[PDB]
Amino acid sequence: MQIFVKTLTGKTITLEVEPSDTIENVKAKIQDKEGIPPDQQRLIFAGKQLEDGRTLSDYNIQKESTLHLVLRLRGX
Amino acid sequence: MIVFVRFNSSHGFPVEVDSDTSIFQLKEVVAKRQGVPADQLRVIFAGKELRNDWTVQNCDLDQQSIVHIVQRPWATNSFYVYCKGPCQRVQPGKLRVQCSTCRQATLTLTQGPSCWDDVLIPNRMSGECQSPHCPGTSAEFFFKCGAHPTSDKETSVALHLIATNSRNITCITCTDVRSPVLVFQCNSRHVICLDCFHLYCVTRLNDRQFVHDPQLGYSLPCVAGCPNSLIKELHHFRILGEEQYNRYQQYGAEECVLQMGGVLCPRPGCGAGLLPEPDCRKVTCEGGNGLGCGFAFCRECKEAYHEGECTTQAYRVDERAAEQARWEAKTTKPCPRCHVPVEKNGGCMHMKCPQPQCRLEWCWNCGCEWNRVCMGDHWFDV
Ligand SMILES: [Cl-]
Ligand SMILES: [Zn+2]
Ligand SMILES: [Zn+2]
Ligand SMILES: [Zn+2]
Ligand SMILES: [Zn+2]
Ligand SMILES: [Zn+2]
Ligand SMILES: [Zn+2]
Ligand SMILES: [Zn+2]
Ligand SMILES: [Zn+2]
Repeated sequence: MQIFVKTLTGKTITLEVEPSDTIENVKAKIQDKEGIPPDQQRLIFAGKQLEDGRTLSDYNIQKESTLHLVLRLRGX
Repeated sequence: MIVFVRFNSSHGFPVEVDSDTSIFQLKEVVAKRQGVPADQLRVIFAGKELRNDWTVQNCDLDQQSIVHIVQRPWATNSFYVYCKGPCQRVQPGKLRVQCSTCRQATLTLTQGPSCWDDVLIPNRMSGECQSPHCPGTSAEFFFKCGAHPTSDKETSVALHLIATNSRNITCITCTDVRSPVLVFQCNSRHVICLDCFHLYCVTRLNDRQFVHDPQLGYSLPCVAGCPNSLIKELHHFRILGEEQYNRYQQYGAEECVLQMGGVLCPRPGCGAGLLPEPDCRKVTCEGGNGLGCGFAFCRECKEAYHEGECTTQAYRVDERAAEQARWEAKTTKPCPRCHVPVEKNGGCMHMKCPQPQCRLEWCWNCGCEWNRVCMGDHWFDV
């Protein structure tokens, strides 16, 4: 299934995922697309911060739903 | 005279009116300003829909107060889903069960489901898988839109709060009998129709008066402000349409960031969600392609990083209206076949006649022999 990863800038990444994919896999799929390390990535859904261990299924994220990408910056 | 108007944004715009200007006229001021048909606009002041014949002065609009403009156009089912396509709306849904391990329709349940918890919590319900080779002991319940024929992978989110208003409970805001309605999880279990729910959500979203709970996200309690009543299933906000729902998602991401300590990039059109370390005052809008802007600002003054030093709205609810808008404020029935009285223990609609010469398995709701239709539409009462 396709999901969208939106930044608060309005940048949009389309991802081919599965409900069983963990937040870690999503983050790894983002690294392959935009080169952002997973340690810098923070994903949010309906204002809740999504924890690495949990799957998309656990958050009931449906086909073509969007996730919010926020950055933990280091320098501071 | 100036009134501050909020229309699908937290950014409120001033509008030049007079004290004797009617609500009809204010709707026209806005309609001309935004280029939208005035007959579609709803005016909301402190959670109250203003009658058009009333004037600005009558509505106690005092000074720079927030007026919301909301643009709005013109079988027994216990379950409702949000159908993303082709319905693009809330629809009566069909409950379906499968074995958690092989994901096949071979799971035979111990007893059937009695409440939302049984069908929403993973591995809560137990059973036995009847496939050739599968040792599955737990059940996996899913839902599908009932309005049309469905693909096995085409599931929909169950909006457990929505109920057919079989009871004739008047809505908390407008005191009308509508269906389906939303039932809040407050002790009183207050009911609001989906039109008033739309006004409640859209206005609260404009005022950024949604509640942020770390383990829930961005939500809203009961209109009446009842404690421990935050909407838990956040896909309920899909009822607002994709544009409003996407706006809710954005504002939620923004609140989450600010609640997580970071800041939003101050640059015009950026607003990137940035999370600096506790002791960092120099914040750079990091990220390449995006959130790349990529400005180095001060965490405090929000100006270009330097070396030196630098209207909460009430949603009015009638006490009498809240009393009438309560979901819960019929023990035994005879068996359809033998007329022996059967008692109902819990929510499950699947009845079993105790009478030895009978032992009929029937639906408590319909008075017919148990079937796959009764299971999908109303396995349990709500
Ligand atoms: Cl009422
Ligand atoms: Zn549908
Ligand atoms: Zn099985
Ligand atoms: Zn309530
Ligand atoms: Zn209503
Ligand atoms: Zn920026
Ligand atoms: Zn400063
Ligand atoms: Zn009987
Ligand atoms: Zn039935």
